[PDB]
Amino acid sequence: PGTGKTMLVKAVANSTKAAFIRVNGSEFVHKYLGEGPRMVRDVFRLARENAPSIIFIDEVDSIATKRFDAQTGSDREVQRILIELLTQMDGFDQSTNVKVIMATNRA
Amino acid sequence: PQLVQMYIGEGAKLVRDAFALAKEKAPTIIFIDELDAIGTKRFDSEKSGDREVQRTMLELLN
Amino acid sequence: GYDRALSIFSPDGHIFQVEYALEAVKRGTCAVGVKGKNCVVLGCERRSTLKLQDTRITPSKVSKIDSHVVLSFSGLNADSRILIEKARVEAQSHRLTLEDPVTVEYLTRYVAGVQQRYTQSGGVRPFGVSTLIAGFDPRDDEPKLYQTEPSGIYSSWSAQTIGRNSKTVREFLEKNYDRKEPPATVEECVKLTVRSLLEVVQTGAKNIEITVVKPDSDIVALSSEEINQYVTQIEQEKQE
Amino acid sequence: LTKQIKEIKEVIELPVKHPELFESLGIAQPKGVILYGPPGTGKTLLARAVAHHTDCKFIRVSGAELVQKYIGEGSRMVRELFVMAREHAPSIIFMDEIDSIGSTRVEGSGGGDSEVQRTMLELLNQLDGFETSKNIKIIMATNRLDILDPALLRPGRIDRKIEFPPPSVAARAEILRIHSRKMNLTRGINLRKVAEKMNGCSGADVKGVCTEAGMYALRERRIHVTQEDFELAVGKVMNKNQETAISVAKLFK
Amino acid sequence: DRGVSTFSPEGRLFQVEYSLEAIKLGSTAIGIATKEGVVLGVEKRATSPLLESDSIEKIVEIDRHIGCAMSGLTADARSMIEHARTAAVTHNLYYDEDINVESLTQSVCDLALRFGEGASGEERLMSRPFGVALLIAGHDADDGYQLFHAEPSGTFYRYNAKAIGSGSEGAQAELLNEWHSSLTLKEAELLVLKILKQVMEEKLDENNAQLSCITKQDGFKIYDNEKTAELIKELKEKEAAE
Amino acid sequence: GSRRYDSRTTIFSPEGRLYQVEYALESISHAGTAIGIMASDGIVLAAERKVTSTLLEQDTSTEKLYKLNDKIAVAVAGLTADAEILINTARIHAQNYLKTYNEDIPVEILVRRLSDIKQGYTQHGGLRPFGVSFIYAGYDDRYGYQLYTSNPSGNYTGWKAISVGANTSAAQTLLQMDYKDDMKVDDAIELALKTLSKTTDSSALTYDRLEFATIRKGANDGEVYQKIFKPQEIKDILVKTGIT
Amino acid sequence: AAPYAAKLKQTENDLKDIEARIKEKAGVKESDTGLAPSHLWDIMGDRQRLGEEHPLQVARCTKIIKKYVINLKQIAKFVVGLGERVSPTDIEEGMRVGVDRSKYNIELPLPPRIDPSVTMMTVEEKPDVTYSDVGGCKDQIEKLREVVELPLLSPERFATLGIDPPKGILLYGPPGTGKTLCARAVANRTDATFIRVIGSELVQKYVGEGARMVRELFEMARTKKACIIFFDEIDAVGGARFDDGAGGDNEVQRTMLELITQLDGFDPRGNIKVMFATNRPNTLDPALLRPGRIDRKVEFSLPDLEGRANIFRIHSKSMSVERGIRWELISRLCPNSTGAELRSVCTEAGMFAIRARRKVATEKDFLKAVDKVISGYKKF
Amino acid sequence: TRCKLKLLRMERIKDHLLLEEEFVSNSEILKPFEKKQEEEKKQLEEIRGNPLSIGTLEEIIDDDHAIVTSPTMPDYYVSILSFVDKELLEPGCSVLLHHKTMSIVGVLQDDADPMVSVMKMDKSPTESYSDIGGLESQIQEIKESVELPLTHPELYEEMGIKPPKGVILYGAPGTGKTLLAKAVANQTSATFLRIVGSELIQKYLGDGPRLCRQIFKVAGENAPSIVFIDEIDAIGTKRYDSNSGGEREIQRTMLELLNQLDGFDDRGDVKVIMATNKIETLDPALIRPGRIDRKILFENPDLSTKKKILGIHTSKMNLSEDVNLETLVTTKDDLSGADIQAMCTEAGLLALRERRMQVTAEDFKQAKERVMKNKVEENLEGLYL
Ligand SMILES: Nc1ncnc2c1ncn2[C@@H]1O[C@H](COP(=O)(O)OP(=O)(O)OP(=O)(O)O)[C@@H](O)[C@H]1O
Ligand SMILES: Nc1ncnc2c1ncn2[C@@H]1O[C@H](COP(=O)(O)OP(=O)(O)OP(=O)(O)O)[C@@H](O)[C@H]1O
Ligand SMILES: Nc1ncnc2c1ncn2[C@@H]1O[C@H](COP(=O)(O)OP(=O)(O)OP(=O)(O)O)[C@@H](O)[C@H]1O
Ligand SMILES: Nc1ncnc2c1ncn2[C@@H]1O[C@H](COP(=O)(O)OP(=O)(O)O)[C@@H](O)[C@H]1O
Ligand SMILES: [Mg+2]
Ligand SMILES: [Mg+2]
Ligand SMILES: [Mg+2]
Ligand SMILES: [Mg+2]
Repeated sequence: PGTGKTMLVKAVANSTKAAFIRVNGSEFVHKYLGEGPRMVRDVFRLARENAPSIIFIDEVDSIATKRFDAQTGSDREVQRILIELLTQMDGFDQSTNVKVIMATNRA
Repeated sequence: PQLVQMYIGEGAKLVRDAFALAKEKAPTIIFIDELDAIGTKRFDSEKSGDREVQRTMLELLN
Repeated sequence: GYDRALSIFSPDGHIFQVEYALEAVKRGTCAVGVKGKNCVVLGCERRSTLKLQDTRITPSKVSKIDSHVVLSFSGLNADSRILIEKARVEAQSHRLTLEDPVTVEYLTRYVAGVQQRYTQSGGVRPFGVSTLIAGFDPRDDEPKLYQTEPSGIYSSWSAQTIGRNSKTVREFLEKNYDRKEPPATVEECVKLTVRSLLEVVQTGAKNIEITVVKPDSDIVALSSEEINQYVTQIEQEKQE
Repeated sequence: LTKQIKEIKEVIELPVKHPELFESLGIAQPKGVILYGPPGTGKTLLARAVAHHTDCKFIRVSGAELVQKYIGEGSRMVRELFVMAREHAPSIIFMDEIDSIGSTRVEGSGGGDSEVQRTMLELLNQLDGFETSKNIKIIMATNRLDILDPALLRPGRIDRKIEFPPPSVAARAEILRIHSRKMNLTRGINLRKVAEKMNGCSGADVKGVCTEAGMYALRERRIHVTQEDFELAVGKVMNKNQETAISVAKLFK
Repeated sequence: DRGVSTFSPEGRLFQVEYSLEAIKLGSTAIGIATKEGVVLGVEKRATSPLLESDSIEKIVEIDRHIGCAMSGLTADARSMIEHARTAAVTHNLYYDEDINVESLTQSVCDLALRFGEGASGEERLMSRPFGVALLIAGHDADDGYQLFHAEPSGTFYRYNAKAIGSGSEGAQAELLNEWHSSLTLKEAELLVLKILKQVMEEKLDENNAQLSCITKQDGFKIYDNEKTAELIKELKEKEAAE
Repeated sequence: GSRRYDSRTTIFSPEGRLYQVEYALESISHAGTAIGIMASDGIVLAAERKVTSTLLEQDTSTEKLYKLNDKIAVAVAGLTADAEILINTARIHAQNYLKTYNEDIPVEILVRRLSDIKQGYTQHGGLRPFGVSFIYAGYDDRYGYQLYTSNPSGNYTGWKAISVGANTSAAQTLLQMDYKDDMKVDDAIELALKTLSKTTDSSALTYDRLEFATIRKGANDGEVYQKIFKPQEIKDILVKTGIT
Repeated sequence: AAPYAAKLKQTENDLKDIEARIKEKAGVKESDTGLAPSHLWDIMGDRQRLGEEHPLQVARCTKIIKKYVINLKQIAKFVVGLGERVSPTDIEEGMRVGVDRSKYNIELPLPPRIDPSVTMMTVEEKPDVTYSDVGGCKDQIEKLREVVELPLLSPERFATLGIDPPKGILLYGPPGTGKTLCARAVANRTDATFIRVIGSELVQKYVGEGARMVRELFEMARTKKACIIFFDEIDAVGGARFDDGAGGDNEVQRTMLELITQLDGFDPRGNIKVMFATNRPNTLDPALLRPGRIDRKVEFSLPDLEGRANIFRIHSKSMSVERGIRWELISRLCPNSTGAELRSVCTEAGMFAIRARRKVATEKDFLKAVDKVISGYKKF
Repeated sequence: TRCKLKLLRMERIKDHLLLEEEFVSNSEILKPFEKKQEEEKKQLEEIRGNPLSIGTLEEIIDDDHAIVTSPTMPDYYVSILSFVDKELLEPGCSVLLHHKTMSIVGVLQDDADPMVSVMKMDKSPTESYSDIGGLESQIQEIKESVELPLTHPELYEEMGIKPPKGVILYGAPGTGKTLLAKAVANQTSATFLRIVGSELIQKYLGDGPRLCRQIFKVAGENAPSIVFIDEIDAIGTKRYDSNSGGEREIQRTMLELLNQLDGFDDRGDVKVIMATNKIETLDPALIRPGRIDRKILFENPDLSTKKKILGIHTSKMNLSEDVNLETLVTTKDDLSGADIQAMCTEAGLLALRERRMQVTAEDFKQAKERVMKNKVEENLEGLYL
């Protein structure tokens, strides 16, 4: 951060003249201990309605992890968000919405 | 929390009366006991009627 | 639990490491001893199903401790290498100091003493090998059969089996052998040990190894063709 | 790969269309099927493709059971998932749970995912009918066999397993060929060269080559590709795949 | 831990409690002392007919005038037996005097009355906590025939009759009143068999039980399996009349 | 089961199969492939290198191959760090024996003693097992050319041919399939190069990725001559076998 | 082959039609309860149905202001009055009232609260068990006699010593110790009433509804004389707090709290004994365990060898056994464990004998049953 | 085969005969409307305007009034008028009340809930006894606890021993545990209740404990019975975690069932089949013998067992008589009975790829390679060291 990733997308937001959906990783991680899987589905649907749309997810460094802990109940929703995102992306090809854009510290 | 009888609808209101009664007919020492059920230092602190008992606690002292 | 301690005596009275030793004996090869009036027959599995194995330099499971003292074993091959070495040294020690050739019975005790010692000394595992030590006493021509256990004790049986599928072998040993009378002839005795081993090997010339030890330093391992001859004769009976 | 197509055809199409033929000529009926092999092979695609032609109702069923709120929690209404699928024969329940998640719980036996899943698996034979005819195949998809949820690992009812390799150069030639035909054909017909020279690693890899070669014609403001472009496009796509994947290692061995 | 550095909240030591269980599960052993010899009987707990029963022994000649039966843990018992033999032989070399039974019980118990790894003005050779008791029987000139119950726990207790192991609660209850000092050596043998008969589920024969005595005259004398067998026959006979 | 206990060698797993030993397998297999083929007219040792950087000088490192003495050479796969103690002891032990009887060490001896230290660290001492596998290539006149492998556990088994470290299974399926029973020494080199090219990422099997040695009884007047081939003689023979 | 395929195909259709034909069978015939002479009742019933005095909407006085201020259960307040003539002294805070649908006047005062009726279903009266056939010779059995019987039978001695009468006992032991069994035995012998409360059953919650039930039940007890109130399984709900959790919960703190305060400080009691059944004291909130709630705690001690021969004998009497069978020998081989383990051993010994085709169980059978149970417990 | 044909002939003449009889028999002209019926009918229509809003009878006061709670938050002090006896009504009964004025017009309910119907699954067990290829010895442990008191009460009565309460099935899946469960069920012909334990895991307030009570009521009503609490461990030892609202529910449900399994005493007339994978490495929640009595561990199939299972399967196959059966089972190590089932299914699938309608002599020796290799990978046993 300081490489102005978000800044780039602020530029494109004006010029597109068309939807811009700016969301954060916070929204996705639990809000009822169950809200998280639902919340993945709604951003993709909402994009279709007001297409063209730019899907921008600011944080995903903490949603995407190689390993997980299923012993914490709250974590299970983190795991489920990651797996549904992979699935939806394959069904999201050949749409007017741009395929998911995300910003990270690291690849 | 003991004077909360059944629902926290009809009882949150009961408590606002109890506060009113207790201040009136001074001098008095009101002994309020265990505070643990309405303490709720947590973030999942109820915004229900449990807030109302608790707030009227701050009012008494102020 | 108490598997992390040896010093800790345990109110269960049973230290888990000791239990775990037994799991280890089971896994190993089946090794059997059956004794006549004039012989110990030791029938044992040696696996040889391994592809690209030069069989010549692969160690036979039976190892000469002494000139007339032999050992077969069930349980982990690595752990077993320590018993064989201590026991060999002590063999020659015996002669060096008593002059007397190896008393087998001393030797049974010496070996068990090591599996015992290590149960008391923390930071030393109990071995998960059970063995058969068999031999013939100084100035004697009566066969001698012993088993040791990882519980750090020893016992003598008229015939005994250890290792994988020992349950199966034990029924045979009850019905075809007797403490009261061992098969008087060497020949009888060898043929039954082949039939026992067949129950778990299920047909193999080199998978079955027979070493007969006689008195007075007579060690000879049966010829593959002769072993093959026991099998065919037995196999004719099976369909009758 | 078509290796794959014959192997999957036998398993799903014949018992769904006519259980009566399958049963008699063979013995028993096939159960669930587990697709394993790397990401980016296009396993999902296969599952969609069979359902298209058979006319199985591809119901994508999210691993989550909390995304279902409609008639209550989908954990508690396990039984409704069964009853309704049976009516809705022919059907493919694509129960996406990759099982990369829950690294701890593979070797464990705790966790909410383990609880719900094991009852679900038992329910199919207690209610009956999916036993009688496996017109509803429960397609699981995962990267490996060794990462499975502990309920599915042990015997139970999973039996059929189909292994997908990452493409060979032959298979790569096929995938590359057909996308190029739809798009703009590789001129000098050196799409065969490109596949012979090197292997990618996925069919996902191959669609990336397709996009880039075409983007190179766009920069010139041309609308047709040539061999020169594929030769640039391949080196860029494929090399990038290697530099992102190697960085994790320090200098061990 | 729960070692011996940990003092139990109880006022005990955890290892000491743990030692008792091993004696409880141990082999059933009976001793009844007279002033004409002490007779000890054990169950050799024969389990299979391929087991050689004779070979196995849980009554062992420790010294000329002393023998011991063992109850507790089979492992610990090796070490314990070697200690005892040595302790006796050292004194005989050193002063060339027959020792008391009392003197022997103490010395065996000398290694016993310390537990831990820590030592502070002493040596260590231990590495645990041992849990094995013995019946230590013998004869000394001074006080005649003596029977001791050597414990791996508190100070040794002298006994006139004692039974330990798994058959203990019954066996001991019988003993309090059946014991007397007026018994002959012949009366006393049959009385040991009697208790043994009751507390052993399987029927009594000479292939699973062995009798032995310490009388000064014949030293530690292991009964012939013929000598044992007849008295079993005698036992059944008097019970028929009775 | 759940609570995996393995702090010490002495402390048992419930399973009874010490996890520290299990982890040792993983490690061996981490390292690349090494392969010993014993032939009737020599032994051939051929392996793909661990290292892969061109900056790092692959050429001067024969990480896999060290000679312990004039007749005995060992190929090494596993933990480099741990390994370094054992290679060194083995040389001194060999020279200790030659001191005593003024004869070359028998192959069988030299393995059994080293295996026994490996056991020593589980038998007593918290000290980790030194998880390393060597393939020993040796000659003695007791049995001729002898090949051994050693398990981290501390046991050995002879072999007609064996593979260690990574992709043991694949190299093993190929060797047994085309195995020529007698085995000529020329043949073994050809056969080895074929197996490595299929398991090695470079399918052109560059020389700079190759370590090679041949120990030959086919050396004049019937004697045992160890020859470490340098990267420049590997390259010349690469063009002889035609993979490049 | 083929002509016999079509025999299967026919069979299936038939079986399905028979099952639907059941509905047709049931028919349309309607008949309702009230036989013999309660359909002649219905003829009276008809004119009174058209008649009006039923229903009465039920509400509850929340204050008497010399008219009355009533509060209905839908939550809505009215000032009302007396109907035919309803004395002032009858209507009290908490007293239910019958009022008319819409003319809103008191007819009958109705007994306070409908909540006792709900909870009186759970309540069970003076259970009976004979103390002699109570297994073991347990020390615990004796301390129960001190708590319960002796203050009821002879309150005089307690006054004289100038000790407080014991009234609280906390029962805890592994499952199968006989906590329920001994409490029922001393209920019978002392000849005192009994109130069954099960705390595991409390689920009626509105933030403190569980607290209403508990105050009423304990109060029911005070009214009663020579009684026992046995709250069963207070391991959870009025047992452990669920505050510890991330989101947490405190409907259980309401229930818990109420009970503590009824016990703690002045409050009359009509010789109320307090029995608490927890499987483990650990689960029990420490607040309750530490004193000034329950007076006494006894850790159940597993039956002695004499007590274990004693339970076995109880079972052996029920059984048909061999003559000269050694009860004591069987018992000694057996672990020091609950009366439960011993119940099971007699159960399996019975069965192996039946299988073996015997009507009298041998000594040998119980050697087998023992070997079975040891292994079970161990392996887990 | 043939035995089955003999039965078809009888079953198809029974149905036909019944169906025809039924018209007349039910009525179609019989039309009872004589004085006793007519009475009931006339009255019932008059009194009952509909809809009828049900209540629960909380208490009786003897003066033919009752106090009931209706579904409305106001309760109603009602008259008892007409029909149902005063005696017959006991508190806790659910009741029909008339909508114009609330009066007790009868009962026909008995606290009927849809939950009981769902649970109720007496329906045709798919298993008969010994269709299964399992071993006589395993099934004749379940049978000993469950069957044997119902078939022969003489021996149990005479001994004086109590009839056993419960068994626990645990294995090892692919030992056909639920097959075993429905083998037992067929023989007894008992009301066979089934409930799955995950329906008792919910965030919903207090619902778990309510469900637990229902189960004991249901079994007792429909006694003699077998209650299959399938995946008992779902409630118990098995988890759904407590950072998901589980810090409330799971505790309350576990305790509740536990408390009712002991009860004031073991019922001793409700048999249970408790399923769980194994409680060896899991915590035990099935609280000691005498309430679960004999506990049944199914062996992993040995060589002789799988012979019997194998014989079923080979019957349909043609060209497996030349194939030596004995050698296929031996060569494979001892493994699940499921793996022999898997093999048969794969075998047919594989014949089709060769293009042979049913298995070739060769196909069967080949079949073994694909199934053994797949299964050993799936489940890896400790390697001998
Ligand atoms: N063979 C193919 N032909 C066409 N496109 C392909 C092919 N394979 C993969 N792709 C492309 O790659 C995208 C992503 O691959 P997909 O998610 O279907 O992979 P998968 O191997 O089933 O993985 P996961 O591990 O996520 O379950 C597809 O949506 C498609 O556009
Ligand atoms: N004792 C047994 N009783 C019944 N079938 C058995 C037995 N042992 C082995 N099996 C074999 O295992 C096959 C499959 O059992 P199935 O997998 O349905 O059983 P389960 O143990 O109830 O498990 P799950 O529900 O987890 O699949 C049976 O059809 C049969 O071939
Ligand atoms: N004193 C005893 N004599 C004989 N059997 C006994 C004795 N005590 C309990 N049991 C047996 O133990 C079992 C359960 O007894 P009880 O119902 O009193 O248990 P508890 O300790 O109160 O358990 P829970 O934890 O389930 O509330 C029964 O099988 C009973 O016969
Ligand atoms: N093109 C640029 N000109 C000026 N400053 C820049 C430029 N790009 C990035 N920055 C700096 O980078 C910082 C971060 O920008 P921002 O869009 O908030 O994103 P992030 O921290 O997520 O990359 C700002 O302080 C901004 O000044
Ligand atoms: Mg940012
Ligand atoms: Mg996919
Ligand atoms: Mg109880
Ligand atoms: Mg099942």
